[PDB]
Amino acid sequence: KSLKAEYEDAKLNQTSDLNERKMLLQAKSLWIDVAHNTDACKNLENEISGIQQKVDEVTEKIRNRQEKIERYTSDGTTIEAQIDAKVIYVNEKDSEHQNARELLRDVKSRFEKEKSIEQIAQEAQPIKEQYDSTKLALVEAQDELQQLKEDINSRQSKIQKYKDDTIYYEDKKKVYLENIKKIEVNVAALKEGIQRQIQNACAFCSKERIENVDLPDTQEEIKRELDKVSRMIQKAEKSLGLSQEEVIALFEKCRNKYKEGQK
Amino acid sequence: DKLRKSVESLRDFQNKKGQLLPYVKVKDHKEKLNIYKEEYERAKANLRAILKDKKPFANTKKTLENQVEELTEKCSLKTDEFLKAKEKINEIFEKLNTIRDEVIKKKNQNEIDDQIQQLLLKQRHLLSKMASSMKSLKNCQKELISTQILQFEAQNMDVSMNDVIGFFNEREADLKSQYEDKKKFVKEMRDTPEFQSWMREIRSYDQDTKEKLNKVAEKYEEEGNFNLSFVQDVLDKLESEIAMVNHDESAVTILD
Amino acid sequence: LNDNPIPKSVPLHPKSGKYFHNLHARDLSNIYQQCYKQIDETINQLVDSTSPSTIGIEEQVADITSTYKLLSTYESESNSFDEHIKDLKKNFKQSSDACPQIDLSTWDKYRTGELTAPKLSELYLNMPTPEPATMVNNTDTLKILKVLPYIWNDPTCVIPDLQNPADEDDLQIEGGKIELTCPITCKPYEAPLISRKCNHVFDRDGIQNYLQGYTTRDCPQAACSQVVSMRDFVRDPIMELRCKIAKMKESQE
Repeated sequence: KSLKAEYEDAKLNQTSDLNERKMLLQAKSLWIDVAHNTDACKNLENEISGIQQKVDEVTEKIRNRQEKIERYTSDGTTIEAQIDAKVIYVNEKDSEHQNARELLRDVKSRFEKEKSIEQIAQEAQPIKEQYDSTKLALVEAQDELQQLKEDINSRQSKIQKYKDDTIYYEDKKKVYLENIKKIEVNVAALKEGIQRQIQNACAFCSKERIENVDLPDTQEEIKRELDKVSRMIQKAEKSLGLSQEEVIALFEKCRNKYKEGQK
Repeated sequence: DKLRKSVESLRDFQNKKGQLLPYVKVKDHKEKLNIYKEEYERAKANLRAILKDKKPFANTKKTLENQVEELTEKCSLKTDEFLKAKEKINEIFEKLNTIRDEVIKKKNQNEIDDQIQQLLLKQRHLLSKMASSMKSLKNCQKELISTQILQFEAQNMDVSMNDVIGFFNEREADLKSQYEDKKKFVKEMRDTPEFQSWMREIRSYDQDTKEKLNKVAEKYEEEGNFNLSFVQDVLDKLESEIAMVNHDESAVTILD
Repeated sequence: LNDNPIPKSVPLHPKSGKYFHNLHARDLSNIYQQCYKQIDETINQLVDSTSPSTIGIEEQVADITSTYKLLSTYESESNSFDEHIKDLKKNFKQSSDACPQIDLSTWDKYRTGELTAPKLSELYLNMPTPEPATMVNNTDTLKILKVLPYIWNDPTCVIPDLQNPADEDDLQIEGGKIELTCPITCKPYEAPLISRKCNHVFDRDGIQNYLQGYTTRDCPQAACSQVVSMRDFVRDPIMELRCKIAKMKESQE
């Protein structure tokens, strides 16, 4: 009976299989932990990509706003030059208005003195109609020459609004820069440590040799199994145990004893 | 040696109380129901508060729209009165020009002479009237600018409240998502996957003798809480620790 | 207290900023400039049309100069008010730069009562009075007016101390000892000019003949008979007004 128990141990057997199970379970738990960390890093870099798209649209808004601002600045410069030209034009047209008023009044006073020749008197009506038509047309022109000041005010307000939009876009750009900086610091710190976990897991058991076995990915089940196997191996050691080298020698000595006894 | 297996048969059979899984499931369902109920209460309170704030907010939106309309009407009125004052100024300037033209015409004609002095009396009075009326244009300018700059902050407030309304729209979208969360909580507490039925079955399998064992187990679970971890581990380990019995109650039976 | 449900203070949105930038006061200066030009021309033609035979011109000149002062004060108030409104807009925009964002928490805080972003109401409701100081007195029109008094007695004679600006309005105009004929052409100057340094009187033709060719020339009168540049000469209507007044007085009889 004793030899039967020794042989059953040889195939000690309980301790060996429990050790194999516990090392495999530790390797699988490390693999699951690093896989979950990698999934967290994937989520974080997906958030980074989303923030990068937000930053890209912010940058496109900034560049369109700034090109609009510079083109509107050039437009404002040319428009102010044009309104200065229109101001000198309206001044000289006002001088022409005064000249027309002068000649008009002169001919009107002249035929009054003549009464106090008829061809000269009827030749004034064309002058009067021309004078009044020109005066009305040039007053209408002066209307828009004044409205262009309101146009300048409107375009200046538009430029200021665009500048404020650019300022807000730059503010959100720097906010997003800080967000991505903190997120990349976090993922960096994670990777520093995730690499160490990968290395130690590979040292304990190769990644290919641990991915082949299929075990639940839930971390609660992994910890429960780890606790169960630890308690079972502790109980087995309490039932029987000795130095590791002694067990290594027994691995073969027990089988040798069994084979020699059987024969 | 068979006494060992004879004694350990009772230990192996003791695992039947593991029962324990229905009890842990019952407590889990109770806490889930409590969580769902408090979530429902919180969501309903939030929706009620946000709606009872929006409705006054809707009234404020309506009154702000009316104020914007009535202030734009006043803005048009101030511009109209400014334009009429400018027209009056132009009319008096035209009158001045006409009287000056008449003065020069009659002076040229002269070259009784009181026809000059009579119009010189009128021109000075007209100039004085123009000077006095310039006060009317000055007041129209000040009033006009003050009115526009005042009704402008009100419409700025209106647009800010519109932005707040958009934020409330986002918040009520979040509330609708919370309502969908309530719906999925209801679907979770369905307990149609063998729970209302499983418990009412197990707690009535034996209405005499066994009612006491499960009551005692429930009381023990409250004095000492053994979560699903204990259920999964110990219920099997109590017999798997030694795992060398062969569960041979027949061998123990032939002993006696 | 809640008072109106909308918070008394609220940050300014960029959309609101666009409209705020669109703000601009009406260009009343465009009308005031032409009011000034037309009152100037009406005054000049009135003084030209005055008949020397008429007696009792003091009251009308006093009334027109008072009107001139009144309208000048009104016009300067337009400048003061627009610079004040620009300052108020600057203050509002710089205060709105530090405003918080818009959210439910800010709405609750500013409706429950919190003096964080004051309105622009008080910025103009209790704004300090403009009180425009340094009343304008260098305007040519102001100098031209109020010269008619004390001119009928002896237009051809001008008091040497007339240049003193001690008088609140115009200058100390009274009789003196000066020749109404150009010292160059030896004839009355119908096209005179006045220097801005020596304040002499000449004829445009006489000065153009005594100075042209000689890039720099002197002045006939004492204390200025040294080579000077033509750039120290400007045009003032006062000499022409005096000449036309004298012409009318002479042609009256």
